[PDB]
Amino acid sequence: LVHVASVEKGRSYEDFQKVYNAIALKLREDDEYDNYIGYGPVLVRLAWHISGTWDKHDNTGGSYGGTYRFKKEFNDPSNAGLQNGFKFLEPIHKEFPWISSGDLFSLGGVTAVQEMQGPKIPWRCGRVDTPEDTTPDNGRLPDADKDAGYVRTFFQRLNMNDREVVALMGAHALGKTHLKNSGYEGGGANNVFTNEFYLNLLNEDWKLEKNDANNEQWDSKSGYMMLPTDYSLIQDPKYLSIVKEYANDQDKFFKDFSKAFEKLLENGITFPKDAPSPFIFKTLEEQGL
Ligand code: HEM
Ligand SMILES: NC(=O)CCn1cnc2ccccc21
Repeated sequence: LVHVASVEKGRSYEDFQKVYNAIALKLREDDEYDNYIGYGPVLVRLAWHISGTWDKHDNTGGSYGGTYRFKKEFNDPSNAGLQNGFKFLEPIHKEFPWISSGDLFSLGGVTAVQEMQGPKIPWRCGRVDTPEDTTPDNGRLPDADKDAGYVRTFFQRLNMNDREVVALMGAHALGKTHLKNSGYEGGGANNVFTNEFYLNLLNEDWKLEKNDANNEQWDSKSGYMMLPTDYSLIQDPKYLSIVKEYANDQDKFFKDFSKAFEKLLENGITFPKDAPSPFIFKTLEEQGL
């Protein structure tokens, strides 16, 4: 099972920079969403959930096929709330119908990270929409009520190592949980990409509590929260060292996140030797827009 990247016919960097820009301008415009967080965080989560269905063993799932557009995956209980991201992207897809679904979903995540002042994420085009029967079954995305050993094992299926796992989890600086989506009660929320996930883990005074959906989560007096899988990163000694590294080196976190996130978004894709190089999109700010 091979998924070969195929450039949308006649398209080049500039074409995709126009899609980036349309996302980025809508992100700026539609600022009321989720008590003024805006859509950045949910777009990052979308890009991650369309990619995170991948299985290295048989190359099923992953971003390539754009299968989140199909009912089985759109209605996965793990994907509750991501409909908001899909709806945000709908006008963009209508404006630029030449782009594939998987390309759009993943570029939405890239755009959101960069526009939220995160690292540059190189991004490759050529994902090709696949039929409805290629949609992966529900249940391939991770549980939050688990420990470090569960997280480590789970991410082996995505070919991620300890450093890659700890780096990716830093996206949990963004946004918040919503009881109605996931059974977790959200805490202080932000829409700027920083290493604050690691700083909060190490510096806050955490208390284990049971929320109104009966689930355990870690809460701080300052109003922040951590999932049990987040907190696991300071329970396990291997994860803890990495957490400390990123809490103490913003640039290293940025560089490692960028690599991991691009890898996550490209898992399962075979890029021809003469495929275009990855694109690095300019932010609205870099363009003076
Ligand atoms: C063990 C792995 C992970 C678990 C169990 C997990 C679990 C969760 C849960 C339960 C939520 C709350 C959803 C809601 O209530 O709306 C959430 C939100 C979020 N997740 Fe994760 N996640 C994990 C990994 C990741 C990764 C790898 C990324 C991306 C790199 C990511 C990005 C986000 C974002 C940005 C949000 C905020 C969404 C919003 O504000 O709407 N997560 N996650
Ligand atoms: N320290 C925080 O409250 C950052 C927000 N946060 C912590 N864990 C999270 C998991 C998902 C979304 C946001 C999360």
